[PDB]
Amino acid sequence: MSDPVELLKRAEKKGVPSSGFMKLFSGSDSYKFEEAADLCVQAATIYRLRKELNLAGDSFLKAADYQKKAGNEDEAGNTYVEAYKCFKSGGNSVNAVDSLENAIQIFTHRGQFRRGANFKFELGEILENDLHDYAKAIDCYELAGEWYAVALSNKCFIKCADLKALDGQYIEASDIYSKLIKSSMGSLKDYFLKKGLCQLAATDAVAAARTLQEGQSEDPNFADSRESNFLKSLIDAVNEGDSEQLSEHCKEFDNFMRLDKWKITILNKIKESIQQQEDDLL
Amino acid sequence: MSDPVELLKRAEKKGVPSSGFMKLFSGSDSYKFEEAADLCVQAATIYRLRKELNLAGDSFLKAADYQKKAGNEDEAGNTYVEAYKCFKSGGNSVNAVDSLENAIQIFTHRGQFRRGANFKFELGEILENDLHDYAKAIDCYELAGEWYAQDQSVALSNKCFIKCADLKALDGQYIEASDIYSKLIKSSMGSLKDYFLKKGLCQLAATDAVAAARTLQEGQSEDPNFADSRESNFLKSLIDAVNEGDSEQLSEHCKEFDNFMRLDKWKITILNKIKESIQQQED
Amino acid sequence: MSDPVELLKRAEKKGVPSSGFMKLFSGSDSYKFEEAADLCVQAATIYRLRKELNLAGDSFLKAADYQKKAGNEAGNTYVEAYKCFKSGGNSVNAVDSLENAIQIFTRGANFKFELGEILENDLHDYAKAIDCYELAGEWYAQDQSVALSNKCFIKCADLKALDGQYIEASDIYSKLIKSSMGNRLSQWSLKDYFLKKGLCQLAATDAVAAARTLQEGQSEDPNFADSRESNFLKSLIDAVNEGDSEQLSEHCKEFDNFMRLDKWKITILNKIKESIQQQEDD
Amino acid sequence: IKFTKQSSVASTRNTLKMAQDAERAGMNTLGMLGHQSEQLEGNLDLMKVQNKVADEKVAELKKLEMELEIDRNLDQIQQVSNRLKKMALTTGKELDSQQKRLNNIEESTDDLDINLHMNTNRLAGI
Amino acid sequence: SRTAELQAEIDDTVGIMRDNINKVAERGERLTSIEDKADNLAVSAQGFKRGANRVRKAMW
Amino acid sequence: LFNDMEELVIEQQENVDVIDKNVEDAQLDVEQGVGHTDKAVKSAR
Repeated sequence: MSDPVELLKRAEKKGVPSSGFMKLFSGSDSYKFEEAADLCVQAATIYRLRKELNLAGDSFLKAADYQKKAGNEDEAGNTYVEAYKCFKSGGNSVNAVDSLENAIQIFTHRGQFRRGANFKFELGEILENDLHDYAKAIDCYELAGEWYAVALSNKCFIKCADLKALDGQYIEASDIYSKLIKSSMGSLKDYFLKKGLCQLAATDAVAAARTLQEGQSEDPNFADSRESNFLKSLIDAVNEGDSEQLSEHCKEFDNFMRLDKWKITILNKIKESIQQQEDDLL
Repeated sequence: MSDPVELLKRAEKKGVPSSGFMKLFSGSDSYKFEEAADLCVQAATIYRLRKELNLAGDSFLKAADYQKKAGNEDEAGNTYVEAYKCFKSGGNSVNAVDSLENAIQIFTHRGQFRRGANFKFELGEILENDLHDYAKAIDCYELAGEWYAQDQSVALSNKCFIKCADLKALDGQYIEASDIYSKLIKSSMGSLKDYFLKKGLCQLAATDAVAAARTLQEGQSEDPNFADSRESNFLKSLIDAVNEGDSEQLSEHCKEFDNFMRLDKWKITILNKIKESIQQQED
Repeated sequence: MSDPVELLKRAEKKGVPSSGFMKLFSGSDSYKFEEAADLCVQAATIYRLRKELNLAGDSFLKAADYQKKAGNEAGNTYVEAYKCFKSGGNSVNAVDSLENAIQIFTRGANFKFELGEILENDLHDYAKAIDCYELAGEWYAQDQSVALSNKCFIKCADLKALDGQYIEASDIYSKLIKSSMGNRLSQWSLKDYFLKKGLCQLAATDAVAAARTLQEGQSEDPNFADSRESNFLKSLIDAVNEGDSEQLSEHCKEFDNFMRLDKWKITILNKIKESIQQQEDD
Repeated sequence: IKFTKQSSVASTRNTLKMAQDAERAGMNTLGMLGHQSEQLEGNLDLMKVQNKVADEKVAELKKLEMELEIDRNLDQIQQVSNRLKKMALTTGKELDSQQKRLNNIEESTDDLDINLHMNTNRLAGI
Repeated sequence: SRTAELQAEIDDTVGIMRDNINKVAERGERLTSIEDKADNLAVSAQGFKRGANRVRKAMW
Repeated sequence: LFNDMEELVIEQQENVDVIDKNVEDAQLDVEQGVGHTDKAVKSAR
């Protein structure tokens, strides 16, 4: 097998654009860039065969850059996707994020907004789990959902609303939950609940009651659902300012339907808001 | 980022076909149209990124027209789908309808009646909800169901026919709605429980109580499930009420039916016209 | 729109192979056949747009023949011929088109199952339908598609039992039982399978084999042991053993009262009762 | 007492009927999903190989009593539900697997089309 | 207790089926996508066949 | 719920059919094309 380092050196040698007098006799530089990209791809496949995933990703990145210089944007985007794949497999989240960004830009510029949305969702996943950059993940999910906008957009909006509510943006999360409810009208059972919870995290008990009434009147399944009773109980508890009653209702709800960390955080902030109200009582 | 207006101007400049003497030395105009379409697509993506959805839709439309001039009909159809897509997101229902029409024509002309049917169903939805053009929605749904049937897709044709029959019954065409319900019953034999009911209701909106009784008997004898269903009893009660001309009895039966199974606006309209037909009979 | 008749005439004119001296200067005839096939496809799409489904099917058939002569698409065109002939009510031409498409593909199993359906319902050629179903099931088994092969074998066994071939139908039911054993999804199918098998064995005057099948089903599948089908099969076996046709009729009515019988069972039990009558003649 | 029991009997009869309808529904869906799974990759693999060959050839070219009934109904409905949820679960697994395979096929097809485009362009160059 | 267990099992199965129903929506969309790229692929394959044939004739 | 599940799958049956068809034709036109490039290379040498 050829030495990947020698192939990369040859690609770099061929990747130098024609300059000065030579430009008047040398044809289009696109062919040189194409050859350099092919050499980089060969060296990088050799790296991948050796499980040196990060070097292979760097070599795909160089090949993608050369392809961009050659005008073959689609091949550059595919090579960037390969860079993202091998960087993610290699544990290099930052380079994977960068590769996904270039691929997304290339795809969006070429009218492939579908590919852009898929890779934006993957980028948001990488940001949320690997890098913990929750704001960028929210942006990626929102954008992916917008381009997707029923089911994929609904998934992206679920992720966006979840992160936004966990990030202190309860009103925006509730708005996204309303959008999800409207798109899914005619997940809803939970949506209503979650929305109300967010409205209750924002201390807007009236909005939570309005959401509960809308869900009860619009969706017969939600009206008789345990989620509706739990939301009504939470609304009543916040209205009476009985934090212990809210805790009892949460335990009762957990006993039949297990709560998730999102709900834990929302209700914890709600209880701390009751404590803050108790501070305002003095 | 490049100025979308400048890109559109460049596309328009390149989109001029070769004329006169220049045509003898200039190659095929297809490449110029392709370049103009690419420039329009770039400008339009920039616009969409700016959330100017209507301008982006107009630019996809220009790109699709240039692609048509270039002979790339499939790319034109995809771009038209993009025009419809962004117009619908932008609230411009008319331009969305137009884009769907060009895309549907392109797809049908290329043998992709499936894409045509999907987009015809979407067009009918747009007409029914956004523009309230119920006749065109009925036509779109009927055509989409027919093409889906030609593809052996029983369920989508059944969905399209449900929509078509619903709109037709709401539009005063009870006999045609009942015929479509019969088609749905035949395709679905082996939704039915309701179909029979709905069909009978339509036949009762047309004052043809005998046909409603025939439909009830056919449903009872053919589908054991429908025979013991509450829908069968309700239809029989309605048939009896129309036969005796007791409008109050029909209202009582409707309330009883609502108490256990909630009625929908379609049924409300059918039974209201039936009661008003009893009032006309009273005249 | 172009005249489909003129297009077909042009296709026929172009479809003439080069002969004699001209063959020494004319290139490969494949291109002429391809052009004729394209012209036929255009004329046929025009026919389809006019709802003249039979003419469109004939034109697809001509295009498929030309494609075969060109070495290519002919089978797919045959599939289109089958589609439009079936929509046009011409079952014979649909059968022919499915046969050519099946031969080309050998997809063959799917179109063989469709062909068997056409034979059974439209043309009532039950023997050919049985052959098609058996072959389709065998090929599906060769692809490890257990459920499709099981469906084809259900159809084959049903037709074979209705056709007087009780032993073969019972063998196919045994194959179905063996393939569906251990699968939680097909439990009920098994519950019926055993019954049907026994019924076939009882239609063949083979009461001992029916008892063996009942015992095997009871011991192997706990669900079948307590199922109403097992009790009904045992009652039928006892009735045939005592030669009490009226008792068999009473058991059939009791079975119908809780679980409706189907025409297949009606025929099997009618032949069984007529066999008791034949024994009474004896 | 009798009227309530009769209403309960009618309710359970309809519930059993509905459950069987569902059982008739889950099984055909599973059959078709199995069929579509078989339909769904080999041709794409062959095309990948043929595109490799095309790449190298093009490159070279360029170089060149009533209660009892109620209980029975209950029993039946339970059995139904049981294997109806088995069906449901496997069908969900099926959905999942098929969608992964779908993504895969899509990627492969796109790649092959790009390859073909490239080949034709380079052939035009030759 | 038997009827309550039956109700619980039925609810769980409805849960599974709506989830499965959300996956099949994703699957139908994906299939429309793969029928859009496969059409493109067929067109491109025919174009490649024709182009290769034209080059075959050129070299000859 | 099961009912719509069997309705979406009937719909998806159309999609699977055409996809299978288009991909086979494509693999059929790629093989012929490769044959043509082979003969072209044989001549160009």
